Parts: sequence; C-alpha cells; structure tokens
Amino acid sequence: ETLRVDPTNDRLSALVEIYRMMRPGEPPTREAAESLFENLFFSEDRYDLS
Amino acid sequence: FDAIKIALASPDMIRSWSFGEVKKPETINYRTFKPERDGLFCARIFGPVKDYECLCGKYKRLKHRGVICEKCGVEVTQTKVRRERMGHIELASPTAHIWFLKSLPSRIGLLLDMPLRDIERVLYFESYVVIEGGMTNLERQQILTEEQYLDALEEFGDEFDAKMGAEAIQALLKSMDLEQECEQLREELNETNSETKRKKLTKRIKLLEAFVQSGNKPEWMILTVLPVLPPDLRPLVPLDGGRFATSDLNDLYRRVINRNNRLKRLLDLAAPDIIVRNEKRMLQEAVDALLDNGRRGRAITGSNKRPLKSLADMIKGKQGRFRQNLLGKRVDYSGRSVITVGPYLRLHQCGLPKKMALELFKPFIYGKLELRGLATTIKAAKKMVEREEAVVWDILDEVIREHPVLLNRAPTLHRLGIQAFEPVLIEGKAIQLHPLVCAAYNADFDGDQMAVHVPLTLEAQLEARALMMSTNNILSPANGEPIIVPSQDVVLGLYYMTRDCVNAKGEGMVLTGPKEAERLYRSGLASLHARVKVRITEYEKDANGELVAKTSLKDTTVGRAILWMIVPKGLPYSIVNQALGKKAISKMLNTCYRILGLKPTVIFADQIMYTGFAYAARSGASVGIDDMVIPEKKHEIISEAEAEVAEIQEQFQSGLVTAGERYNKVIDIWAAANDRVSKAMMDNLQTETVINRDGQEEKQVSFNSIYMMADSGARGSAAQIRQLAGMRGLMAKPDGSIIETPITANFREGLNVLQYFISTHGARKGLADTALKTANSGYLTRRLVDVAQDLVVTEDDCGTHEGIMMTPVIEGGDVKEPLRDRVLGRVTAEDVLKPGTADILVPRNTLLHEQWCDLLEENSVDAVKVRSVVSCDTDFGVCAHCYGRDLARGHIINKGEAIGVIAAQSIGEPGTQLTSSIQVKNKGSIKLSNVKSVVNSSGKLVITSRNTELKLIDEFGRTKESYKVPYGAVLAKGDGEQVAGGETVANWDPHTMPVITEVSGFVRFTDMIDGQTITRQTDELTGLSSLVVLDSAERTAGGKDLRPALKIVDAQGNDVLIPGTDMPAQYFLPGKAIVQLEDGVQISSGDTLARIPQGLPRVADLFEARRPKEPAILAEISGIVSFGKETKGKRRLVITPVDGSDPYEEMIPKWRQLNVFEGERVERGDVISDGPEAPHDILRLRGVHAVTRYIVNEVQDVYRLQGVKINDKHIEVIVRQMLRKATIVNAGSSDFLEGEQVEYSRVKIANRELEANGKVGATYSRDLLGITKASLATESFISAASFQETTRVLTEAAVAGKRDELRGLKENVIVGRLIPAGTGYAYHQDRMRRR
Amino acid sequence: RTTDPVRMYMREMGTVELLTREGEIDIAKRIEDGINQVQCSVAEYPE
RNA sequence: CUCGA
Ligand SMILES: [Mg+2]
Ligand SMILES: [Zn+2]
Ligand SMILES: [Zn+2]
Repeated sequence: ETLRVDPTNDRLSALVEIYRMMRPGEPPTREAAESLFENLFFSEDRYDLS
Repeated sequence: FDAIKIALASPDMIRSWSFGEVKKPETINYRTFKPERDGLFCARIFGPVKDYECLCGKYKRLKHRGVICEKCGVEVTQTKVRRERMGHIELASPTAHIWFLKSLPSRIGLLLDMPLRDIERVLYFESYVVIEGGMTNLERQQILTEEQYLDALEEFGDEFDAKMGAEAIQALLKSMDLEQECEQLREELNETNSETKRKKLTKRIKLLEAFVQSGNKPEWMILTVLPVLPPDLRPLVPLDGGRFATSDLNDLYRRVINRNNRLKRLLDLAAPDIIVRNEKRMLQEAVDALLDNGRRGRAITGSNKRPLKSLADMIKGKQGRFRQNLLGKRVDYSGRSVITVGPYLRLHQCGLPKKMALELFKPFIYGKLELRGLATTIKAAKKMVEREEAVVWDILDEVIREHPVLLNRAPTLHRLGIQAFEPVLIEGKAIQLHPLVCAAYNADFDGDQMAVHVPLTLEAQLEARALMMSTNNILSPANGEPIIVPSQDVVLGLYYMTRDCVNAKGEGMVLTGPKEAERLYRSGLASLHARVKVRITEYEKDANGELVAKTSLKDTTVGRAILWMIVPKGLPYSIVNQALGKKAISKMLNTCYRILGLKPTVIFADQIMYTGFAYAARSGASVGIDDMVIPEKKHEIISEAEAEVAEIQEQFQSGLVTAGERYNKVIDIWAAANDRVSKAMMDNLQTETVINRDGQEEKQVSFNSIYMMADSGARGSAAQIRQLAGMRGLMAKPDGSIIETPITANFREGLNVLQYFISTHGARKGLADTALKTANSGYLTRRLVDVAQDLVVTEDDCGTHEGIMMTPVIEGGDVKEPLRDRVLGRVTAEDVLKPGTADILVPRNTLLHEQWCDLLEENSVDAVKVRSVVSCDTDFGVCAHCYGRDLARGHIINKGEAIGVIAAQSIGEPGTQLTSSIQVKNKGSIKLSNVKSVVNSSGKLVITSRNTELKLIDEFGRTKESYKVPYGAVLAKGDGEQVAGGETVANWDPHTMPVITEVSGFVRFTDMIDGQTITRQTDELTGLSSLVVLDSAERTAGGKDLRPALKIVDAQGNDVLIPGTDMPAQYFLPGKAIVQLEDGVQISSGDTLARIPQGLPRVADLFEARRPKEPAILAEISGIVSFGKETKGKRRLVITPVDGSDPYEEMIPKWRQLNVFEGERVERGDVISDGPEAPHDILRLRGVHAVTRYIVNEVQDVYRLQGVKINDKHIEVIVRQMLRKATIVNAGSSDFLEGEQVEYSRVKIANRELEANGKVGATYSRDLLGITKASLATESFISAASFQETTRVLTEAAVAGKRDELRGLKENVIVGRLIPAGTGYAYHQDRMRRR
Repeated sequence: RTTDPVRMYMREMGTVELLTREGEIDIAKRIEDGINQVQCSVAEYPE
C-alpha cells in the first residue's frame, strides 16, 4: 500500500524529495542532492552511535 | 477624563506626536558620556540630560525657564520630559505592520478579499500583483508570476500596471472603494440563501461598516512613518563597575535606522534590482522584528544566543506591563516574618515585633516627635530613632493603639485570606497570631510567612475596622457555616471535659450550682468525670426580647457543669449535655450566632478557646506504643485467607477456572478478609470494661488515647486507625491494576522490605498529583474572576414575576440535598401555598430565613419558586432581591457589593481539594407522569413511552425516591399502589431493547423478501425462530431502499388501529430485528415481537462549555419521523410535523443506538441517541431555565461527592455571565445576523418598539459561551486585553475604533481610580449623575 | 514556501551565470563604448 | 536553576 501513494519512481527523483523536505525553497541540483543524503547518515562526523 | 479611545494612527498623527526626525544610529560618545546629535538619545529631540542645563552649559540656574540654546539646540526644561517626548523615523519605503498582517484572521486579506498565502508572495518580492487592468483580460488582484509579467508587458504594452512589494499592497488598499463594495455585499447578502456564507459575508459587511463608522482609512495599515519610544523607557544606564547596561530596543531600533540609511544610499547609487529588492525585504524584516519578534520567520537573536524582547513581548504574558506591573504592584509600608502561635490574645489582636513596628510606623513617629517638641526638625528626629532612646518606645505605644494593620498570607485563595487585626507589641522577631483564625488562613505553624501591610489614610483606617476586622468575619461567604470553628487541641479539651466514667471518685452526689462544681474539682474531692445532680438556671428568650429564668435539677456530669459558666444567657442546657465532639461545637456556635447576635458570639468563641486549652493541659493525652492495640484474632483471619487463596490457585493450576476469574476471586476474598480485621480492631478499641459501684463488669466507651483523637474529630478518621492496628488494604501499582497480594503488616509491627517498596507507588502518585493539580485549580480561578469581574448589585427591586423552581435531589436512593438548606436565603417568586390548595402561608417576596423555613419543614411542601440571578431584568448588574441573602453577614445584600469576585473565589478555592430491577427502600405511594400504558396478557402493566419515571411518594407528599424506567418494561404493579420496602415493581432485560406490540390481535409477516430485503437465521438449538434481518453493513446492499415493513394485520388482513386513533399500526425493521413469535400468531397487549440488543476536569469541561465527543442528539421540533435518503455513510431522517413545516431534515452517523424508530413520535428536546448532552443544545431547544438547572445539578455532584459544601447561588452568577451575548434572527433596528449583547438588544426594544413605532421587531436567540470566550467578547477592551491574547484583542479593537467606557472594576484598578463597588460605589453615583 | 531570506537571495542570484576570462573583457569593452559615446558626443557643445 | 509554605 505504501508503494502506490509513493510519488517517486527513480533514485535521482527521490533524493530531490528529501531535499525539498529538509531544505525547502531552494532549487535542487543532483550534486547537492546526493551530498545531503550522504552526509545525513553515513558520514564519520555527522552521525555517531558511539 | 472618563473614556479611553483607540484607533489607527495616520502619518499626520505620528508627525503630530513627534519632536524631531532621528537620522543616525549613534547612541552616546565613548570618551565622555554625552548623547550625540540626531541619535537615539539626542538632547535636542528628547530634552536635556540634567535639570535646567543645556549640553554645552551656556545656560543654567533656573533663570532661563524655557529658552533654547543657540549652540546645541537643547530646550532648558526638566529632565523629567525624557519619558514623554517621542521621535519618528522617515522610512524610505513603505512597510507592512505585522499585527494587521499576520494575526488570525488576516485583517488585510479580510478587506482585500485575498488569501494570506497570496499576499505573502507579494510582500516578499516573489510575484507581481495587478492593481488595475485597462483591458479586462487582467482582472483586479490577479497574481502574475515573474515570467508571465514579461508576456503581459509585451502583449499589452502599458495598458496595465503591476507592482511588487509593500507599495503594491498600499496602492491596492488606496485604490479601493468602500461605498461600492458595501452596497454590493448588502444587496447580495439578502439575495443568496445559505448558512455557510452568511457567517462570513456578515463579518465582511460589518468590517466595511466599522471602517466607515470609526472614520479610519485603510491606507494606514502600511507604515510610512515609524515612531520612536522615549529614551527613558529603554534606558542606557552605567552600572557600578563601569560596564553599561542597556535595554534591547536600542538594537532593533539601530537595525531599522541602519537598514533605512542603507536603502537611502542604495536608491541614489542606481543599483541593480537584485540588490534593491533584497534591501527592501531586509528593511521589512527589521521593522517586524521590532514590532513583534517571533512571528515572521526565525526569531532575531542577540549576542547571548537569546531572542530579543520586542515591543509586543513587553505587553503580554506573565511579564508584560498588564499582568505584572499594573494589576499587582510592589508596595511601600510592608513587612514579612515567620508566624508563631500565641493563645493569650483575643480574637481581634495579633502580635508584632518591636523592630518591625519601629520601621513600618516611621513617619508617624516623626510626626509625633515633632508635635511634642522632643525634636526640633526631622533631621534631628531621625537620630532619636537611630539611637533607640527612651522616649521612642513610649511614643510608639501611642502611635500604634487604635490603628489596625492588615495580614496577608500567600496564596490568597478566598476573601478571608486577608484580614485586619489590632496590634500589640512583643519582643522577638515573629508575628504572633491568634489560634482561631488559622482555619481561615490555612496556616500551619511549620515555617509559614505572612505579610504585614499598613493602611495610611483616614478612610482606609476605617475600612479595616468596619469591613476587614477579624471579629466581623466569623461566617464564611461560601456557605452559612462558621469559619471560626475550633481546631484540634481545643476540641480535644472540650471532648475530654464532657464525658462520664462509672465510679469516677464521688458520683451520685448532689450540688447547688456550677460554682460549687469548680470548687469540688479543684480541691480533688471529685473527678472531672462523674455522674451528679446539679441545679442550673437556664434562660429561654421565646418571650419577645425578654429573658425568662427557670430552675430545674439536671442529671449530668461535673465537667458539663463546669463548662456551663461560659455559655451565654439565651442558650439552653441541651447544647452541652452531649459528648461534644467537633460538629457539636460548630453547631453550638452557629446556634449562638443565629439566636443571640454577634457581640456575645465573639466572647463565647474566645472563652471556648481559653477553656479548651486549659482542660486539655490538665488531662495529658499521650500516644504510647501500648495504645495501638492489635486485635487478637488477626493471625487467624490472615491464615484463613491464605488457606482460601490456595484453593483458587490449585483450581487454576489444573483446568477448572480461567485467569480473569482467579484474578477477581483473589481480590474478592482479600477484601472481605481485610474488612473482617478492620471490624475486629475497632470493636476492640472502643470498649473498656470497668468495675461498677458494686462488683460488676459494665462496659463504656473507651479512654484510649488514640481513639479519643479519632472519635472527637480532632485529628484523623477511622480510615487511618486501620493502618495502625489492622492491615493495609490493597496497594495498587501505577498501571492502575490492583496487586494481588496485600500488605498484611501494619505500621506498628513494621513493614517488610518489599512491602515498603510496594507502598511507594501510591505515595509518589499522590504527591506528584498535588504538584500538577494546583496549576489547573489556580488557572480556573483566574479564568473565573476575569469573567464575573463586573457584576455588582445595582438596583433594589425589579418586578420580574419569574424564577427557577426548587426541588430536593432524589437520584437513585435517599435525598442528598434537602429543601431546608437548598431554598434557604432566597426570596420567593410566587406565593406558594399549603397542600390544601388555598390559604397562602408565605407572601410573594419574603426572605426565606430561619423561623420561616422550618415552618415549611413542618408542613409537607415540596417545591418553592424562587427568584434567581439568571432571570433578573435590570441592566449592568442584578437586583438586591433577585440575589437573595448576603451569606457573610446574614441579611439582605446591600447595593454596592461586588458579587462575582466572591462567587469566583468561592468556586475556585476548594479546587485543590477535589481530584434489570427496581427495588424500593421504604413504604409509600406511587406516582407516574407522562405515561401511556396498557395492561399485559398476565394482568400487569407495560410501558410504551420514554419520558416516564417511577416516583415514590411518601405518605405526606414529598418524593422520597425517583426511579427511571425505559421503554418496553413490563411492570408488576399498576399506577398508584401501596408497596413494600424491598419489593420489585419493574422487570425488564438489561442487554436487549424489545419493541413490544400493544395491539390485541393477530399478526402477519408482511412485506419481507428473504435474500433481497431481509435475511434468514434458524435457531440451531430450539427451532422457534422466524424471519430476521441482518445489520446495517453486513446485509445485502441491493435492498437498502426497499424498507421491510412488518405490517401487523388480523386473520383477514384488515389494518388494525392504534389504540385511540384511526391510523393503522405497523412495526418496522431496523438492524438486528430478530423476531421470535411465528407467523399468524394471536397476541394480546404485552407480547414481545422482537428483542433487538444493544473530578476537576469535569468542572473545567462544564464551565468552558465544550461539546463532548459523542453527543446525545435531540429532536429539533415535534413530529413524526421517517428515514429519507440512503446511507452514503450517513442516511438522513426527516422530522415531519403533524401541524407544522415538513421539510426539516438531519444527518445521523454511527448507527449504534436509535431510541426512536421509523414510525414513532417525538417532541422537542428529547433523546434520539444516548449519552452525555452538549450544553448548547439544552439552550437552543429547551429554555434558559434548563441550562442553569443542568449546570447547578452537575457541578454540584463534583463538590458533593468529595465533601465540599458550596451554596448553589455562586454558580448561577457565572451561568448568567456565560449566556450574555445574544444573536438576532429578525431585523428592524440594527442588522440581520450579527452577535450583539442581550443588554443592548433589550434597551432597544425598551426604546424602539414602544412609542417610536410599532413592533418593528428585534427578536433574538440566546447563545452560550465558554469562560475563555465570554471575557474576550466584552465591551470594554481593557478588561479583555489583560486576560489573554493581547495581540488579537488589541488588533481587533484598533481597526474598529472601539471606545472604552470604564464600566467594570478591572479597568479602574489599572488607571488608579475608585472601583464602582463597595465604598467607591456611593461616590461613583455623584460622578455618573452630574454628567 | 520559505521564510529564510538568505535562501531567497541565493535562489535569486542563482539564475545568472558565472563569467569566463574573455567575458569580463567583453563587458569592459561594452562599458568603454558606453562612455565613449558620451565623450565623442559632448564635443558639439559649448560646455 | 536549587530550596521553603
Ligand atoms: Mg506551612
Ligand atoms: Zn546650550
Ligand atoms: Zn431583579
């Protein structure tokens, strides 16, 4: 049921949705859409369970 | 002045306030500390710095009174004028005011008829807006995008004009016409016919009318000239260490001036558009960061990483000017100390330290030292106090005497929380208080502190002797019970003095008087307990004013004789002949106050305190460990319960019982096991067997030291002696579920390790509940005072001839509120008469007091009609007769007393204390009302209606029991039969709701098709089934339109009649209509066809008038009911009247319970569903007298269950204050559907439709409002702006041009004036009349 | 859909393109030819 | 913020 209410289809059209949720009002490019989802969770300084 | 006006501010008005344009962002100089030219502190604009000096010092010395220096421009005046001179800033671009933009509703899109989401795309420089279009392809206010404007510029040229920014909205408000849109909306308002739009178009029409009535113009929403606060309300003061300390308005103002100067510079450099569009945006952001900081976007932070306090953050909340510096101030002539008890005082005295009264009364001491010539001047009189000489302490005793002084203790809950005493002088450092006033203060001597306030003037010194002295407050304003009831130690002394032993060292002797019973007790020849025969002389004053003596030998103790030298003359000996617990002493003081007056009662209450302390000291009542007596049959009961739990345990270990049965069996065999020990310890405590005069064994009530504190009501109840001998009952873990095994050990034997850890859930729960209960119970009092602040007794009588009707509450079992204290104190409405229906015994309007109400109690009267506050006819205050009796003093209330503050304090004070079969109980007669009924087949009665309630009458007339009985019950008796106590009169099933046929005739299963309209279910066990129908959602969705109507007919097929009327009888089919008796059966009446199956936040929910989640709906008008359209989730039903207008429909969801079926009749205001009812629908359908009777029987079941007595009159005051705004439905005077006052819509009909013209009509409908909303919709806006939502209240009352009048008594507290109640009310008429 | 002004400013400046090495020479030639018309057209005036 | 009623 979640896979139909989902409006995205591709990877490069799903990072744009995370970018427009977290940084609204800024027009996204791909090179700044990948880096947001990368540095959100999978960086050695911006995430730490320790 | 006598009225405060408020409106919008034109730029000409702001230039008329201003004294000079501020141009530079500089504050002061860094080397010398002087204000700079044209700064935020400038000496030219806002006045000089020191008294009568310019900046350069060319002029001084008061000779130059008003000259202006030619060098520095400073006008030589006082430095006081720096708090009253304002300046202004000339903005280089218009900017929008944030209050008239981002409040809710928008107030600038409410006028333009444009959404806020569309306006904010123009204030931010994001999208253009069309001001006007010459070619009408572009309409008015059609928002273009950035790129669409480039197409529209080339397709038209310069035929249209579009702008972007705050000047676009300014030119949009400037180029509108109010007089076109007003008449357009006023003609299309009475053309369309709807409800969802006429609640908005009326608001827009009223806004457009209020703009032209107040005289404002809509261009003043957009600022063009911004005013500057005076520089002594936002100061810049040097501290001790050389660091300055500024307020934060000198940052926001400096930002506005900096960005305005940068915009002035950028517009002359001919900068590109991306820079100027950003600079105007930044100027607007800096303006509304000053007006109201945390509203636009992110809040502006300073250097401390804290949000800066803006101008709107200085008047709101608990730190504004309103709630912290205007309603309550810090006062001079004040003190603070630790309180201590002293019993040598009288009731009107209090202790005071010498070193405190030397400091409070210092100017009085100077004025007395100068008059006697002991010091020639004040500077030589201060040294005589600094040395503490001999003559000062003998002048202080002249200054202090006959000079009262107040004594406040925080929190001041109710009216008795501040009282005025007459001071004495003790050495030490602690305010000595009288021990009897501690019930009023709620002050325990364990480190409490009390504040000492002195009255200064000669009027206030007389308002502390005749209005606030402690000998005048001996009756509570909550209820007529006394408040100087004696506390624990004196009541233990009075209980010990009035008892009787058996041998008791010299009983049976005879005595002459009470004065030879003290001589016997003091010499030791006879004990305090005895049984003797003294000869007393009591006075009865039933002779009118005269006292008759009479003498008789009474059989009494010695202590009851030695107490009777205290009791005053008029009282009889039957008031001290009992055991004299706690209730009897307060009953004795109430009897003395009602009979004899006020002047003997104070002396009596003082002598009781002087005697109860003495004869408790001579006794000695010590708690030892031998006083808590374990019952000897305690281990046996616990062993038997431990035996009986193992049987249920072993029955659960095999398969015989479930877990939910075992968990309740264990609780049910532990509860009786707990009560079998709680009985045993109490039956061991209260009995002591003493030797008689012979050798015998007579038992008496005991002299145990811990039973006497429980029996006398001094300290503790029987629920806390159970935790000292018997077991602790059943603790509960904080989930809410009860733990199985109990605490079988008490506090004498000592708890276990685990039993002490289990006992901490309840104590921590009850201790963390009080820390969160008091916040709501102190917020409800604030919400209650600020609604009923302005209800003062104004007139003395109005002829209204109406009022609510009293009745003792009769729910379930016994009566909980008798008629003797429920009707007491109010005047009567109509002349109620004897049960023999003539012979008027009380006249029309007489005060029902004592000697009138027991005369009702002798007869069998049951319902007296009384005047009430919810039906008074005067304006801006109630009558004296329509109120009743002043509960404090005991007479009719005087014209001038503020009611609503007393009522709000009386309700809100004890809120921190708050947190089948019909079996008659006695023998009497039976009455029923609104009853249609037929006999049954067997010879008994059935009931075929809803409103019927079984009311047991006694042998004289008053209803002792009132029992509900539903539709379709089968009684055992008939109407009006003698009954026996315990018998069953009604038998009906709890789970099902049967639909019993009344007709005596054959049946036929007509109009039912199995499979398409109905279903089929065969009884798989018996076989006696019939044609059934399924439920709503489970059934076939093909035949929901074809209604299965079981039309009962005879063996021929003829339509049988309803009993008494011509129309045929059918029995229709809702869901779960399972019929039992087969087709073609003969039935009589009483034969079933089918059996269809089925604290304090309550007070804050009642007074807020919140509609509940599942509301029990009601029928609007009378008529017959049929379902209309079909289920799109909610299928309609029509209410077609027999004699009225057919097409009224409704919309029922959630088909759980329908108390009416599709052929039954209803009335207006009955039940259709079941559950709680909303208080709005009681007002809309039933009268006003059914809302004010619903609340005072619902909030009086919260206070009654907890054991808190509050008189019912204090609730009807705020119920009157609720239903105050009334909406009109017709017209002829003002408008169509606007919500006016009921007081202004009544003065109109008292002027318009009497002699001006005929009945032009101003018929209204009352409306109910919650207490958070009935105070934000008053007339005087200052009484609303100090309560809550200061931004919305000040914005709504500034575009309307609202005019205050200073009517109530919370605006006169702000402006520092005499309030219009009490002693100010007599003076206020000499101002109101000569005007 | 935003209220932070720095996002609005950066979104507004984001539409334009950066310049190369010869682009600045082209715009400087434009400025010089804009002022040279005023220089060679003021030569027919008594000022 | 910790403490007192
Ligand atoms: Mg205390
Ligand atoms: Zn000067
Ligand atoms: Zn009245």
